[PDB]
Amino acid sequence: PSFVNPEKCDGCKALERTACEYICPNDLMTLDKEKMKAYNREPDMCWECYSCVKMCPQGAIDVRGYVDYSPLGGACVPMRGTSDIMWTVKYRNGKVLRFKFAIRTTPWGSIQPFEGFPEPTEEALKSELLAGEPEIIGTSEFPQVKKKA
Amino acid sequence: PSFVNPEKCDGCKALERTACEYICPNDLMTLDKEKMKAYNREPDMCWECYSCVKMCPQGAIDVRGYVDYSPLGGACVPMRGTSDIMWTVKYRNGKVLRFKFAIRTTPWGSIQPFEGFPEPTEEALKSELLAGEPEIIGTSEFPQVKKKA
Amino acid sequence: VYYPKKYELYKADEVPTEVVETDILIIGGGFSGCGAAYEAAYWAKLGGLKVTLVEKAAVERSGAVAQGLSAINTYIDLTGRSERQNTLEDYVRYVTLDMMGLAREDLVADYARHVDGTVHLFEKWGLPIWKTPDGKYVREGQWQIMIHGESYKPIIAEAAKMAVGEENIYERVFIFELLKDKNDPNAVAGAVGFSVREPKFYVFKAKAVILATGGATLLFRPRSTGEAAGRTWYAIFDTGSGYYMGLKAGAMLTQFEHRFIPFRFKDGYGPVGAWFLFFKCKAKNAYGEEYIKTRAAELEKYKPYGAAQPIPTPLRNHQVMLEIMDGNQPIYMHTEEALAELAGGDKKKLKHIYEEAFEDFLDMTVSQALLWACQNIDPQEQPSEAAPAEPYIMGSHSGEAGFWVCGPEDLMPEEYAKLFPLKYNRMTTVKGLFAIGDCAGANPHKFSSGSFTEGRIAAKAAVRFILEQKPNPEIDDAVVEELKKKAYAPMERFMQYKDLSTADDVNPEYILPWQGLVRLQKIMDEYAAGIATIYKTNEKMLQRALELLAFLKEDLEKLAARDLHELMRAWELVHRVWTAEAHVRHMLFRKETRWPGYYYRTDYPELNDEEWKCFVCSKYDAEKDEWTFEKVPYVQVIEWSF
Amino acid sequence: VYYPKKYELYKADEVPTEVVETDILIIGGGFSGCGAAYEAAYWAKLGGLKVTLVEKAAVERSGAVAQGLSAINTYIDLTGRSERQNTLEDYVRYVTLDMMGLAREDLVADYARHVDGTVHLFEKWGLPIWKTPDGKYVREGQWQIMIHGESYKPIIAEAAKMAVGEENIYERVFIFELLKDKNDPNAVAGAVGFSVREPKFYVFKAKAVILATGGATLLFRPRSTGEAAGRTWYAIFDTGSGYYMGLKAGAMLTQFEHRFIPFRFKDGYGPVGAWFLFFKCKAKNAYGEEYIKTRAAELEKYKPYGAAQPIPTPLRNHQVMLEIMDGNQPIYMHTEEALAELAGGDKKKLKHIYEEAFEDFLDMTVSQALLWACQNIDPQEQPSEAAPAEPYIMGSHSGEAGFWVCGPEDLMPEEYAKLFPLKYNRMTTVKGLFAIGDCAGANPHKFSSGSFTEGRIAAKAAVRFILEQKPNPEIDDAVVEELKKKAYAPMERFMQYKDLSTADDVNPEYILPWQGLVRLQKIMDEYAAGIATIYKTNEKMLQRALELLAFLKEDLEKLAARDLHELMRAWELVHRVWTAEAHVRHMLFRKETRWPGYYYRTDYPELNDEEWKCFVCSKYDAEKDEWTFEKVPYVQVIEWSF
Ligand SMILES: Cc1cc2c(cc1C)N(S(=O)(=O)O)[C@@H]1C(=O)NC(=O)N=C1N2C[C@H](O)[C@H](O)[C@H](O)COP(=O)(O)OP(=O)(O)OC[C@H]1O[C@@H](n2cnc3c(N)ncnc32)[C@H](O)[C@@H]1O
Ligand SMILES: Cc1cc2c(cc1C)N(S(=O)(=O)O)[C@@H]1C(=O)NC(=O)N=C1N2C[C@H](O)[C@H](O)[C@H](O)COP(=O)(O)OP(=O)(O)OC[C@H]1O[C@@H](n2cnc3c(N)ncnc32)[C@H](O)[C@@H]1O
Ligand SMILES: Nc1ncnc2c1ncn2C1O[C@H](COP(=O)(O)O)[C@@H](O)[C@H]1O
Ligand SMILES: Nc1ncnc2c1ncn2[C@H]1O[C@H](COP(=O)(O)O)[C@@H](O)[C@H]1O
Ligand SMILES: Nc1ncnc2c1ncn2[C@H]1O[C@H](COP(=O)(O)O)[C@@H](O)[C@H]1O
Ligand code: SF4
Ligand code: SF4
Ligand code: SF4
Ligand code: SF4
Ligand code: NA
Repeated sequence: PSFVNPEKCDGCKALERTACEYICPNDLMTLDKEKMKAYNREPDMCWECYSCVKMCPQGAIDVRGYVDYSPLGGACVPMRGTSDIMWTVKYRNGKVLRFKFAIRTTPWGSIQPFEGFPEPTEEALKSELLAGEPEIIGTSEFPQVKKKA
Repeated sequence: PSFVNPEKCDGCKALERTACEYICPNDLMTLDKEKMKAYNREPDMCWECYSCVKMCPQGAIDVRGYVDYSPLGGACVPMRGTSDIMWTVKYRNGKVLRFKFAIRTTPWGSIQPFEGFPEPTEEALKSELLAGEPEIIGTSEFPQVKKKA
Repeated sequence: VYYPKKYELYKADEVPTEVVETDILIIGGGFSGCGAAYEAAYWAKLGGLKVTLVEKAAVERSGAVAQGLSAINTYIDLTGRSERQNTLEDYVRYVTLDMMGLAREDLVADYARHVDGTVHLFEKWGLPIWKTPDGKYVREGQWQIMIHGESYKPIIAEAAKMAVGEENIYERVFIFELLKDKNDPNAVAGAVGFSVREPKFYVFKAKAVILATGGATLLFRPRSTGEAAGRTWYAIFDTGSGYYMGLKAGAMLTQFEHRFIPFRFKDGYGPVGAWFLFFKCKAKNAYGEEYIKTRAAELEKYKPYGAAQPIPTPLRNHQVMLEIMDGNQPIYMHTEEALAELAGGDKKKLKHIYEEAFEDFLDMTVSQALLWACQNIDPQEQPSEAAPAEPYIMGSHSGEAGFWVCGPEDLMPEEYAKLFPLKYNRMTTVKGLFAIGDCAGANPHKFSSGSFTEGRIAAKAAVRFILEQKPNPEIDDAVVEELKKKAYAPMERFMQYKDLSTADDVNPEYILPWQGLVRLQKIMDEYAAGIATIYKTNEKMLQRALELLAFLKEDLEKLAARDLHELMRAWELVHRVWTAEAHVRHMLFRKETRWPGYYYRTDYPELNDEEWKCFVCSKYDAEKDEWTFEKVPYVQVIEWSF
Repeated sequence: VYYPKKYELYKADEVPTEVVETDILIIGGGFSGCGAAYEAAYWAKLGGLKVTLVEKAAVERSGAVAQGLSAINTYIDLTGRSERQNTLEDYVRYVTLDMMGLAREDLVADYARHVDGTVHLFEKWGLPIWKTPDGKYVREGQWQIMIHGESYKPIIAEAAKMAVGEENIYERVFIFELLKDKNDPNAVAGAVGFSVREPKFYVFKAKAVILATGGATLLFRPRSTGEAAGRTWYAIFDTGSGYYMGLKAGAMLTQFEHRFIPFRFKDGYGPVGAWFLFFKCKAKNAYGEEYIKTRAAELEKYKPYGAAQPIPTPLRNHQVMLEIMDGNQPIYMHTEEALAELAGGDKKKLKHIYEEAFEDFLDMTVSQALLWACQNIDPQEQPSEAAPAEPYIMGSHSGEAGFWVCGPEDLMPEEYAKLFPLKYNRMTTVKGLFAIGDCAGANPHKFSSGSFTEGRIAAKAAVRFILEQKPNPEIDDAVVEELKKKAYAPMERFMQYKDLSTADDVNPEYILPWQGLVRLQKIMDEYAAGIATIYKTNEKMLQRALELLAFLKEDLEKLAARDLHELMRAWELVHRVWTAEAHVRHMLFRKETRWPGYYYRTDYPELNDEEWKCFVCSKYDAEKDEWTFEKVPYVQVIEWSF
């Protein structure tokens, strides 16, 4: 499960919102108003999805594998950018692996949902065609499927 | 697991020792110096042996069946005396059963460990006889067992 | 287990209600939900309709694709953009045979003819798809393509947000029950929920509601019960909310007995699809035996399913179940031999596929890479153990449990239209209520692309429904008030009975969410064909499961919660309990074993195509508290032959 | 899971040491330990010897008999005080046959000839024994007698306290390691422990040490993993402490592969002995079949064991397992039919046996009565489900795992005396170190009376040993200081690394006791023939278990503790891990399946009397970190025939 490093967490107090609290799909990350530092409120409900880890601007969050089956010592640390993500995998025995994968080919926030699509019409609303079809499918005509005689 | 009723618990008034904390075979019962009331510190390690329940002079301890398999509503309440013990079993459906069983045929603290036994001797130390034997066994002589031919 | 740092308690009467009026309400901002938001925004303009998306977490990473995915499992390729083109008829046949003969082909063919357009949009939006030197999408197996999908959900979330608008997206709001038309017991009128960030009760009034909550996980005890109780293969975030609210409203369920048992890397539950299909990895028992071959004979009895290619998923599971029953584990995925054989002695080639192997996990289930790191397992040197996980209830993957939904006018046969008052694509039997993704049953193998696509289909149909029928349901304020009281009841119960014990979590008058969940998992694990009995069950066990679930349902009325987080956990439990009951009743009804490998009814061990080649549909009547079942014979809709 | 209310931390150097010098040190104040304290006090006077009893909890209720017991399972009756007289030869035969041919008959015959005297003393001390109108002890089965034993432990505790004196009983002191004679590498010199009520380190210097810590539970994942993880059938208070310290000292273990799987009422694990033997209750599968009948033929292959009366317990379990694998659960104890049959229409008779039925539970496992109450199960109306629990390791009950100990000079054959440097009754291969109750292996079926009795036997032998050999062990102060540091290391590690995380229980540099325990349970459950695989295992699984246990053992060096309670929990975990390793290594060594029903080696499925009718004994050498195994052929010591 995820855990927060006290030395690196600043409670996002210099930001408009708390990143980890905002991103967690299972509502596990929250702030200890006392320390003004985050913590995983229910680790046994952590999916180890690493969303909080990737979005913490201070890189204060890491993941310690579930105790049920994880010997101590292993770690996967991501450094997510805008077009790619870097990963460092550290083995219990000290071995270190480094990888880098692409994550997006376009700028963030650049999607134009219906770019190139014609306006919807009442007539079109009655057909089987979805927005952009049939051309977004790659065919000039709507794909046909043979019904059993 | 066991749980303490705050309304009846007096943190063991002025007595010399905390009954529940003293008796628990798994070291679960302890005192909250703040509230001056007891609580089970690790319920998933409770064997539901009812030792604490029986020894609480205020009857401030009860047992709520493990949540893994227990629907709410059932209870077994003991009232342990000196020669017998009474039990009241209440079902989730309202059914109430009452029993009473003997627990001892002699006064408490009346055991004389070697009553009527002869004094031990260096010679007897070398035999197979235990304290009180062969008399306490009830046989006409120390029990013999046939060795395999 | 949950131990809140401090209390966050509220009484229903002190919580403010926020009323939101909209035309189309989409519950769940995951892949299917984002697809619905995206498509609805396009057509809504025709009537100036308002579209609202409500999500319990944050759309950017919510749902099954939180970690990203390493492939898009459904891409037909009708023009040759990938390494392998396919036809729609071949796809429909593939899905029906994998389902052991039972699938709503009108629904499957429908999403399949639309799915490629969705994939193409995904790439246009920035999703990096693996490509060959010639520029073709890299195929994993016959129907999937590899992707660099770490940001798969964020990209789709951006598209949905740009389409519907941020002011129409409500996050950190948990929907727990639907609202029905005060003047029509079979029409939806909205839904109710509560914030998990502040004291606020939500009342959504809508003309059409689309259930996109994902499936249900954690109904069954997992293979790890401590911290790793959270390591479920499927999304732990999906707890059968859609199933619960829809079934309570009277929407009919279908194939709810058809769970999905995934065979994955042991403990971490990493994916095997790429390893089997792309890396050509072999699975062997503890004695180096390739059971897909040594257990081939056992599949001959299934006709024609046992001779299908690929072998139907449940039958693949059946072969490994036989090995487990014989006690031949560990079962290994020989990644070391797969990489060596693929590289062919070329060290540079080895390094490349090695990086691809790790990306397969780092882009989708990091825990598996973390497991390897903690256990010093180097995939190029030693194999990894694999095992089937516990059951999951969902309709988007290899399982088809979900609501009985209407199909398109041009494909749905009259045989399948009988139970729908209104014939709109993906609408349930409850008027105005749609179901998509995991929530739509009888049309599996949708996965990411297919779920987003089904959402698009339902969304357009919802706009068409509103403009054509001009729905105008009225919510019942008396019911809303009763639901508001129930919503926060757990908090009020905690406050009312906490003083009975010196320990908050050991009380005789209430159970906390984690306590009720442990109980549910044990019941299902032991009586409903869970891991405890190697997925076997019978009439007696199922009947006992219903008795125990009855005790638990009654105790749900005595649930307690200490903060908003736990209040959500409380309702997530309620949702799972009813989902579990529906699953048990469906398994009890079907007197055959059609999906050995998923579950076995030891009292009816054979597959019965004479009397059970039908969809099992049920309806729960809340007013009478009665369940009714009926069999709908399968009919082949699309042209194909074995 | 454990969440301390507040910290209770101490550094080794801040903790005061209390040195206690004694002659005989008894570790564990349960039934065997109390028997040792009682008997030792009697003979100790011959040399003015000091006898010390150390217990981690409170002797009044500590151990397996905390709730009391409903019967005394071992009473031969050589005179006719009960409803049925028996012979010693028949008893020895009974035990060896139950062990499927392997039992140290010299040890069994020895406690058997002494046990009746112990029982007679128990009655003299106030234990109420069920009596017939004629004044005879009421028999349960052939070897047991019914008792009103709610206060069974308190009564025995009083006897021990009266015998040795309260000033010689140390309570709330957890012993974690033995001390050896720095004059002699194979001789004991005492032991070390710590208080769980205050910061105090204990150093016990002794001439003889008797291990009476009870067996080991919670090594395997239970059938309930939430709060009910605490509902272990056997004593949750016993965690293999004696096994750990003795094996570390170099004392040889025997039959450690022989675990016990109890078939009991499901979930609550209430007793079945009285129901089967006294109430004549039948156990039937879900279809009403009495499987001891339908599965009788399957025991024919186990001649002559399978044709023995009573049928060996493991074979009874085997019949149950066959039913479970065939999917014929639930298995029911038909208490309703038993009560009706026994009462014969006599309402007053029914009331009487009904009270007896409830006493059987209220005098020993209240949880079962509580379970009935919570689930509305009235035994006179409906049956109860039964099932086998997870494995437990002990030597006093139906399991015979424990230390290889010397027998009496008049019964022990030369074949069994070879490994003992000194021939003293119940002494281990380590000079001055004795083992009793659960800690003494190869002589099971001792139960309460027999365990107390074995303690008496070892105690006299210890006094004889001291007066004859006149030992004068010297403890190594250097080792003692090392152990003191180790004792509180977990607390110091917690203080040193807790700042790495905002959560005390999610840290990368340490594991808490409950976390290490969940891990141990998962490993044993999945690879060491736990419930997960219906008690099946093989060479590969066992080898993988050793690999995982190795990782865990290394991680024990990074254990953390937040208070004294958790520090005890930390060491209880350490004790369990080593006990688990020993168990796995023993199961790996014996290449046969002698006790189907307890465990199955799928790679060696048959019982092998040609090559394995021997005791498997092992020794762990701490210095070299090596395990050595030896086979000691079984020889029939007492005269009897099948
Ligand atoms: C969990 C998981 C899933 C898959 C895979 C690996 C793993 C580890 N890999 S492979 O291994 O198979 O191969 C895949 C792969 O590589 N390629 C692919 O295409 N699909 C894969 N899936 C499948 C897809 O992910 C799946 O088909 C789709 O995501 C299903 O879409 P949907 O049915 O929409 O479910 P969702 O989880 O995305 O979203 C549900 C939303 O509902 C929210 N929610 C839930 N209940 C709520 C409440 N009551 N009120 C408010 N909102 C409330 C959720 O928060 C989420 O946002
Ligand atoms: C748990 C259990 C056990 C039985 C039964 C039901 C149940 C639910 N039932 S039937 O239904 O199955 O049949 C029985 C029955 O009716 N009749 C009968 O005679 N015996 C039955 N047993 C068996 C007996 O109880 C058993 O044979 C004896 O108690 C064994 O005696 P011993 O081996 O001495 O174990 P113990 O548990 O009594 O005592 C051990 C002591 O050691 C302590 N201890 C442990 N580790 C220590 C450490 N490191 N430092 C200091 N002290 C440290 C314990 O705290 C305890 O005080
Ligand atoms: N052995 C196999 N043969 C054919 N298809 C498979 C096999 N294993 C997995 N698939 C699948 O490929 C995809 C990814 O598999 P998985 O990750 O196991 O969910 C799904 O589309 C499955 O149908
Ligand atoms: N069917 C049986 N036949 C003979 N002895 C039994 C049977 N069932 C249990 N016992 C036992 O009776 C005692 C109590 O049973 P149990 O509660 O099963 O431990 C032990 O002494 C066992 O040997
Ligand atoms: N562990 C067990 N599981 C099922 N039946 C058992 C077990 N131990 C003993 N029995 C048997 O105990 C009784 C012995 O029967 P019998 O030999 O006919 O005297 C029957 O009531 C069986 O149920
Ligand atoms: S996102 Fe990082 S810095 Fe911000 S509160 Fe969370 S852990 Fe602390
Ligand atoms: S790893 Fe995922 S599930 Fe766990 S806390 Fe972080 S965001 Fe939440
Ligand atoms: S023995 Fe009873 S009164 Fe005394 S502290 Fe414990 S619970 Fe409270
Ligand atoms: S019931 Fe027994 S184990 Fe549980 S807290 Fe009380 S005395 Fe301790
Ligand atoms: Na495939």
